[PDB]
Amino acid sequence: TYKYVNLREPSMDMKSVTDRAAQTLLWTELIRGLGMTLSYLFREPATINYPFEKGPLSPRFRGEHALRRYPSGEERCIACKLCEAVCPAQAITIEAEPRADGSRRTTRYDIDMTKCIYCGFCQEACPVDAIVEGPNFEFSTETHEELLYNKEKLLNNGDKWEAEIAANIQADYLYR
Amino acid sequence: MWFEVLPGIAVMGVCLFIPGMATARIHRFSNGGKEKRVAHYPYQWYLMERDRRVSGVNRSYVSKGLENI
Amino acid sequence: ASATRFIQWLRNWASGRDLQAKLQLRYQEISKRTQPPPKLPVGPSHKLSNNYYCTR
Amino acid sequence: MFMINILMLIIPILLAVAFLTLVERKVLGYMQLRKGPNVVGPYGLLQPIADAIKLFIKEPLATSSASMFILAPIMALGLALTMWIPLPMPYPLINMNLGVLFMLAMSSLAVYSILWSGWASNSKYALIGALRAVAQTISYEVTLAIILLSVLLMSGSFTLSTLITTQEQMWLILPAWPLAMMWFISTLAETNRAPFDLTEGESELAGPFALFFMAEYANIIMMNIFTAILFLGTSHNPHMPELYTINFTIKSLLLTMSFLWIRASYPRFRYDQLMHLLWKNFLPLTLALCMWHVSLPILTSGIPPQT
Amino acid sequence: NLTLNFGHGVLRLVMELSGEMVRKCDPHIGLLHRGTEKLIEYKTYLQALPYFDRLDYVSMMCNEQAYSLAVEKLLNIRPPPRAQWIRVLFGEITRLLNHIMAVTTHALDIGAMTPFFWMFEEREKMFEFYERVSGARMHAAYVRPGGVHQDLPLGLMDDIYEFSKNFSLRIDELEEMLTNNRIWRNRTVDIGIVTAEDALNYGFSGVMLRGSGIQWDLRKTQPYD
Amino acid sequence: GEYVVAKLDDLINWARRSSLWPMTFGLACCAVEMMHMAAPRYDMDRFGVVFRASPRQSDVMIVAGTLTNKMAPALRKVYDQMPEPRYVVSMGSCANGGGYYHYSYSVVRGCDRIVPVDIYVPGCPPTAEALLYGILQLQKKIKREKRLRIWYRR
Amino acid sequence: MELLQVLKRGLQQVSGHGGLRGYLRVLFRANDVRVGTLVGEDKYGNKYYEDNKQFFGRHRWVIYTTEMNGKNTFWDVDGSMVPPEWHRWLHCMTDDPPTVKPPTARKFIWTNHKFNLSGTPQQYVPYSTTRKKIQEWVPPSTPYK
Ligand SMILES: CCCCCCCCCCCCCCCCCC(=O)OC[C@H](COP(=O)(O)OCCN)OC(=O)CCCCCCCCCCCCCCCCC
Ligand SMILES: CCCCCCCCCCCCO[C@@H]1O[C@H](CO)[C@@H](O[C@H]2O[C@H](CO)[C@@H](O)[C@H](O)[C@H]2O)[C@H](O)[C@H]1O
Ligand SMILES: N=C(N)NC(=N)NCCc1ccc(I)c(Cl)c1
Ligand code: SF4
Ligand code: SF4
Ligand code: SF4
Repeated sequence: TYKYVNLREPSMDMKSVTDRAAQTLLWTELIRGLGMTLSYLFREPATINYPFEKGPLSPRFRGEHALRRYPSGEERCIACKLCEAVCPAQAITIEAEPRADGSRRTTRYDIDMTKCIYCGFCQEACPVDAIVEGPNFEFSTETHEELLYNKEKLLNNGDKWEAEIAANIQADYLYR
Repeated sequence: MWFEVLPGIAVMGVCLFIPGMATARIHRFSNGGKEKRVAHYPYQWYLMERDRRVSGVNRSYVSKGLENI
Repeated sequence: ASATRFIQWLRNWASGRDLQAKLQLRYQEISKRTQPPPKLPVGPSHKLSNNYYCTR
Repeated sequence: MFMINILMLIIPILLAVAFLTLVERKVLGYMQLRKGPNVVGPYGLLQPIADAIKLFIKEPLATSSASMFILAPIMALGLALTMWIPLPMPYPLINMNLGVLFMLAMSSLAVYSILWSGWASNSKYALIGALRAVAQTISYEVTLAIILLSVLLMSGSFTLSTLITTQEQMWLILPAWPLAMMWFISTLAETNRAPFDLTEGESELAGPFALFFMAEYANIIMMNIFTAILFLGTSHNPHMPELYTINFTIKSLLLTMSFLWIRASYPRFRYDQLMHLLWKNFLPLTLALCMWHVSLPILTSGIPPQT
Repeated sequence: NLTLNFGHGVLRLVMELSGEMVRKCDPHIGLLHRGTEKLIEYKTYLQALPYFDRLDYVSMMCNEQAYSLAVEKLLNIRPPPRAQWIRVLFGEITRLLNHIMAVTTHALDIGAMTPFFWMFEEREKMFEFYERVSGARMHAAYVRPGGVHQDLPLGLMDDIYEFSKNFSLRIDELEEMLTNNRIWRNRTVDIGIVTAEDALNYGFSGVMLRGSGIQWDLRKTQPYD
Repeated sequence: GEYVVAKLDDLINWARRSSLWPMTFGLACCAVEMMHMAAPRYDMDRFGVVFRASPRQSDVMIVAGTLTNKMAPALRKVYDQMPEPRYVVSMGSCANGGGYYHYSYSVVRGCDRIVPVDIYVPGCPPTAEALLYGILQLQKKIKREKRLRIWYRR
Repeated sequence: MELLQVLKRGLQQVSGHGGLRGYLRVLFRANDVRVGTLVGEDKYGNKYYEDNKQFFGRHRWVIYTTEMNGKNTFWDVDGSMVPPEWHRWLHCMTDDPPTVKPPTARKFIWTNHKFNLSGTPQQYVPYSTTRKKIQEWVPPSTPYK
């Protein structure tokens, strides 16, 4: 099914011709345009008062990465490297060895935040909810190097943001 | 809200009020409290120059009336 | 939604529309930001029998 | 005493221009469902000061002729301030018997700043942009002069303060609204304002910059003050001249604000299309209305006094 | 004939002018060539999906849909019906996103800057729908071969209904600014006329075809989902 | 002496950070979130950050998207024509360090190979709010400058 | 007249912010003199307000503390100053504030939130976290060629 956007015949009677003459000479449609912008002048603006007010986000938001712990404090990551394998940007670099107590743990866990496309595949792939994209988006830096996260930075992010990260996972894990 | 546009409009309006208000009050101060005399044509300049001589102080805006008759 | 009646009349007349019925700012009509948990359904392959992969 | 009077005109003009940039940004913002400057000082009242300081300590970034590179902004700003000295508000700084002709004569010189800066640009493409701007400006000078003459056939003289007397009973916009319409549009095109802002349009398809900007925005205010006097005459009470100044300022502010309103409302003309608007539309009507306004006072026995 | 070396991304146009008239236009592209097609050969089919968000990065989820359909066709599998409806639902939300960008930036480029601001507040609200289902405002990576990544959160459909309920008025406001404006019509009427036969031979599609009267829309003739 | 130099520094810093005019290099998708930062919700103009400034009137270059090898010379040329003081904001993974296209034969692995960068905004794309946070971070960097104090001590 | 009720609404905001000085303080710190309901306050001094008659996005806001972690933040406020427990509420990731739904406690969670430390001596510096891979032979310390 189709419709014509612009296939109409102007009425050529004197009244219609004189109507178009009045529009040409008295700029009626241009004045009608002035009314629209005038009505917007008197509308409340849509602006929010950042940083005192923030745009709404959802629990699914993909922000800065973090490495999480179990309630006991043990790391969740067991160096399976599924995140590293799935990473579309190859932003993740992992090395692992047996820990001094025999645990399977990483000795290197780096995310190049300037390679990362913030896609969330890593946190989908992870079988133990170890790597997550947290809610933080306000972490711009003055140098390139500060955006090359090693494991200490990522564990610190997890300890810094775990209160919010856990609550967001609680809200969304039934959709996963 | 739109009425937050007013303070900038108020400052602009006060800036444009000053020239006209200043000229009018400077004219009164310089012309004995009256409007500054307009002389666009030779006849009006002739009367103004005659007023200057008649004033006795060389000021065309100092008027002499029947007291000088 | 906070405009005085005079300003509401003024902008409705200037636009030619009843703007107050369809405000472009959102108020209480939007859904709550906390929702009850979901309970999602499972697909057709979620069966305990008659479900051999070679038939699907 | 007179030097004080000159400064009580020059200084407020520059301050009014500074805060028109804030008003323009905020009026445009609210018509765009946003706020415009509101952080740099309460309600953005310090924004013009921050912009002004910023521009003047910016690196002043070769000219094809140093004399003309410096002449062009001096001419622009000097001429712009000069257009104000005969304006009656209600009393002019200088009371000229031919004040209307003086403003016409001085405004015709403003196109030299465009021409000289194009010559000094040292770039073939900037000179061509300047010549296109000049052709637009002189084209709309034609209708402005003829419209002005038509109105003065009801006033009787070239004295600006006589327009006040002519409109003692009634604004001239009522007998001359067709001329008021073309006059208003002509001022927009004359000041390269949207939808006639083709220099800034076509172009994208520090202190010296600030100086040209001040000259243009002073001209915008002045043109709308001229429009208020020409068509919306305020009544003058000689014992309370401030009453005239308040009413006449409000009209000029509203006319200036309608320049911003129009910028917010329409797309841009093509260059050839704004040339046709003048040569094929405005000029024919202006010529016919010039004949009409020559005949009308004679045929109604409403010829104004010479003085 | 003067030669102008310069006259969405970044484009380099080399033009030949005879006064006001354009005699030749030579677009020089590749300023955003990033070898996506070669990069995809080093990715699994899932790893390649986010590359499609970044092609026509105004119509992210439609690019995802095209790639997902292609992979689903080679896989010989079928996405479930609810996934198909979500994909059509967000396909059309994405069309609104694109057409707002297309029309108002087209207007903004020729001086009509104001509808851009009114309609980009509507885009901002559709970005929230993207972010709510996927966690990202733009590059959702939501539509995948086999369906979609996650089900809709509870309450989303109500908010889409609220947005849709008011949107046609926003189109009306846009039309009041442009449709009958004589300046807008002067800039667009009889500009870039293309014949039906020329459009087909030059490989045009979409509105570039239908504007010239060709009755063709893949959603009608070769439907999917 | 010290007091005057300090107060004058505060004044020029306040003027420069309160009137930041950006030249935006809208290279790719990050340019869309920059448009959303100008859009009504965030209204960058309300901070004194005008929507679009000419390169010769600009104080900050925002590199919003992938910088290809073919484009790199042009970007450097625009940077060199900027009047000082000039700052560069790198927006998004592509400009930060190549991002999704880091290993491509045609892509510069970070705009900081071409120009010095003052602020790096992460994200693919950063949200409009994230970019605004970055612009405000640049404002704070400008507030820390002590050009006149260092000049006085030369 | 309506303009009368608007004007008294403006005056109430002066007393709603504890007089002229408090009113001017919020005007210059935050460019906003609205009065909302106090939802709570965090350990750093940030105060959180709500007003559900405002349109979505303006219905929640924070007045940042004037001092955090030894930094004077009277003028220099930052979005990264919001601690995570209030971050969820302020961004409308949830409906209920931490004063009503406190976060779960863990011994490893930071007790003291930190804002963005870029450009300071506390900034993060990357380094390799792995040990040396190849051990070089060390020659003997006694002469014996
Ligand atoms: C009894 C005896 C009587 C004798 C006297 C009779 C005379 C009166 C009757 C005649 C009325 C004359 C009206 C004169 C106004 C000028 C009309 C005009 O020129 O409009 C035509 C022009 C081009 O029209 P267009 O559609 O593009 O194409 C036509 C040619 N092809 O279209 C345009 O000009 C469009 C203008 C473009 C600019 C747009 C921005 C302006 C929009 C806002 C304008 C607001 C009004 C201005 C008010 C000023 C107040 C001071
Ligand atoms: C309206 C009245 C305003 C009164 C304000 C008075 C303040 C006086 C102190 C001004 C200090 C300006 O500070 C300085 O400005 C110049 C403008 O080019 C900048 O630029 C300058 O330095 C850079 C290198 O740093 C040079 O390459 C450049 O050629 C030079 O112009 C400096 O980077 C900035 O440090
Ligand atoms: N076009 C606008 N209205 N905004 C804008 N950025 N204007 C230019 C800014 C400006 C220029 C000179 C001075 I002196 C001042 Cl105070 C401000
Ligand atoms: S978000 Fe995507 S690109 Fe970034 S580290 Fe995770 S998988 Fe890699
Ligand atoms: S973060 Fe998860 S997916 Fe990645 S290596 Fe650790 S356990 Fe495996
Ligand atoms: S960083 Fe992401 S959003 Fe920005 S240009 Fe690159 S791919 Fe596009």
